Amino acid sequence: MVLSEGEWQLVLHVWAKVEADVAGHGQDILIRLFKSHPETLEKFDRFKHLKTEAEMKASEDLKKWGVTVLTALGAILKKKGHHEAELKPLAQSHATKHKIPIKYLEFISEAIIHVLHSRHPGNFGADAQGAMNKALELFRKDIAAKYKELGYQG
Ligand code: HEM
Repeated sequence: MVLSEGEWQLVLHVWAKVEADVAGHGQDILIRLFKSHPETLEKFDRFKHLKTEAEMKASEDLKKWGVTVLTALGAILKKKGHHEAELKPLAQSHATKHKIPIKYLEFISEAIIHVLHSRHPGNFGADAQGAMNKALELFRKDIAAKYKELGYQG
């Protein structure tokens, strides 16, 4: 839960690359999530009728939601762990409305790592991977704690 300064800078350095193309990274990540863990697709009534990869690729709406998701994540990462304010609304909606278990957040964490490797063969190596994994694990543990604070089991 306590990352080094150097680890946070690895996280934010690669995130700067994500921010050069938020929608593309976002679409890539959701497509990867749905492919690797198809049960997650059922959480999205708006996407569950995209039945092939050609269909997912062509979904402009999916790109837009990629932006929605990554924009929230980016703001969280930039807080370097001091993300209580950002987690409040997100835990509320994800615990009580969307009903996303923490395990699904582990699934999307894996998709994020995968896409960062795919998109950044030059500057997302072992150290950057380790750092990003720590940052995403912190997010998951803290949001799990917030679910519980709200009275919910993630
Ligand atoms: C990094 C992890 C995630 C972030 C930062 C994130 C962020 C967001 C944001 C900002 C919204 C819109 C505002 C809101 O309702 O809170 C949203 C909506 C939503 N999210 Fe998440 N999300 C994440 C992971 C997931 C995962 C893994 C799933 C399902 C497997 C999921 C399911 C949904 C659904 C179903 C909605 C509403 C979609 C709709 O209204 O059509 N989220 N998310």
